[PDB]
Amino acid sequence: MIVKRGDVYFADLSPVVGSEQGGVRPVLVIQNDIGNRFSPTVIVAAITAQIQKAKLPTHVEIDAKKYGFERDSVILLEQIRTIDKQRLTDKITHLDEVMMIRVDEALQISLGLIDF
Amino acid sequence: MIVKRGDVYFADLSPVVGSEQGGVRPVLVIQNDIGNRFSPTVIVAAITAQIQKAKLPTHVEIDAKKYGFERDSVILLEQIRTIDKQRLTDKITHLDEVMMIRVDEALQISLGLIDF
Repeated sequence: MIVKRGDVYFADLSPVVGSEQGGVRPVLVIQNDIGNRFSPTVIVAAITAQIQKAKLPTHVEIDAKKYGFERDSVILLEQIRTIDKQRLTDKITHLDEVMMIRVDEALQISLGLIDF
Repeated sequence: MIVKRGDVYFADLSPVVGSEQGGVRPVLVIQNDIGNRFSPTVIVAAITAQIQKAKLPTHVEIDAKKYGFERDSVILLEQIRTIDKQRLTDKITHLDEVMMIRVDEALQISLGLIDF
């Protein structure tokens, strides 16, 4: 497995503390692709299948049966982790460039790189 | 403690897996300030005092005795974590806007938002 930005893998984010997102779940690779080749770690954003009753600009909705997913899921760009590549177990899919453009904007909002 | 982007706190990032950065160490808050007020989690980058013999564009050098630090340290924008605010124990300092402009660029390189 060569890891690419935009790939979705399963990974176990547990153990966590407090409101950190834990569990085995899809994660989205958001680290640059040079890092993805030379580093033993990747940076991921958590994906959840739980319906969000608060909308936030750090959330990117994946609507079921176009990017992999069996039901509506949400990429949580406020829930980002550097994890060792050994945590990634199965690839799932890869998000296309229109989705990742949405990810890029939620990511910049999350990290204060553009206005909220 | 109201948490602000640019603040440096101590936090325990352990337990970790593989090459994920662990231990009690300074971390830099990089989450936007709206998130910093309404969320129970913040996004941080790890800071290390270990001399880096590889230079990387995801690294931002803090030169001793101008931003807080007792010796030369490096902000690792490839080592970023969403952590519960309960992990933050003591504030240390706050990086000024010239430092954070450097952080912003290393962060965008790390996350593939600009060219490597």
